[PDB]
Amino acid sequence: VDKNCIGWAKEYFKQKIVGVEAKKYAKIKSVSSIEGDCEVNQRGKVISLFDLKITVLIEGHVDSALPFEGSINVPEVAFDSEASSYQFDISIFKETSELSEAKPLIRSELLPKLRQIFQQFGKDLLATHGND
Amino acid sequence: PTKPLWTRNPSDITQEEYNAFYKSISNDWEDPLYVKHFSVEGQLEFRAILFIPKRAPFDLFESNNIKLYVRRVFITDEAEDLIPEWLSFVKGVVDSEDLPLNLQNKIMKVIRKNIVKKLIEAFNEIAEDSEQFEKFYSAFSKNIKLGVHEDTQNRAALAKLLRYNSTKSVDELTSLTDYVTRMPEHQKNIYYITGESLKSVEKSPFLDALKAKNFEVLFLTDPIDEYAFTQLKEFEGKTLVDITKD
Repeated sequence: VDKNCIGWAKEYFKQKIVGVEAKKYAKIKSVSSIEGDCEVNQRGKVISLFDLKITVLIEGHVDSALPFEGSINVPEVAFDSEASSYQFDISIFKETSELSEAKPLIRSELLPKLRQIFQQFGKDLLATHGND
Repeated sequence: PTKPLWTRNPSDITQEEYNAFYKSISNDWEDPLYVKHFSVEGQLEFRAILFIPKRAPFDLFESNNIKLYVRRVFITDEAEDLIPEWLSFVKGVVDSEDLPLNLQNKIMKVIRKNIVKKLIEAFNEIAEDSEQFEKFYSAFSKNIKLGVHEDTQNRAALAKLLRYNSTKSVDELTSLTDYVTRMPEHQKNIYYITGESLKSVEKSPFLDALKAKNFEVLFLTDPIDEYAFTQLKEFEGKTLVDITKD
């Protein structure tokens, strides 16, 4: 028998993602959306060809100091993704020549922690509904 | 009787067998530019032999390139969703072990996404050979740009195949990667300018200040490129900046 773990994946990412963070600094505020599929089917084995789209909202500051907000879209978190597979579309809302230091921040310290999290999900997913 | 070519091991197949198989399914009179024959195993099982033609077909973006088999039984040669339209020029065969017969299908989506990734690996191999890439680019550069327009997951990789003239690449087109290598460590953005044609952007006065800083400027002379750039937003960590936005 197969099951749709999209509900579980969605709460899993909410706690795995919110709060992660990178004078200059930023952190993941919320998880604004997760779409796609995530099921664990029995096929010989207990396979899963999950494939998800995820967007997170962010906040931070550079510099006295100057804060900002944005979003990060990852078009594909999937059963066959490698660490280098994930794509990150960094948006800094209503940006300015001064805010030109936010993205380099996010790329250097946040993204690499995002990559390891997505990579762990597959393991956690099966060792939770597969060895099941 | 005949053991289908695509079920055979890529490593054992000769260029001549690939050429004969390509001519057989396409009527082309030329050998294919490149062949990408692979197998996918595991929770998803399928094989494919895909060919990139040496020339664009007369009706590329105007006026059944892939035969879909299921467990070695031919099903159809007109299943869209097997490959996106910007890749419509690819020919060949896809044989799926699992696709359910008679029909949003999940297996089809996985297969499609896997095929797009493999064709991009092929395009990167092609780019490593200037004689081949020249033929590839002159025929399908527009298709590459359309993939950049719509494919959020693969556009960064596709961006590596784009070529443009620049204030430092006047007699040859340059790649974005090479533009980046020529950048001084203090340069943070990749600069480009748009215009109605090469001759006009080439002497635009907005270039003066970039040149005085010795910063290279890419020349984009078509809306399809401008849109490709704003959809990309950045390349290898460097933001794409249009120098006439002010």
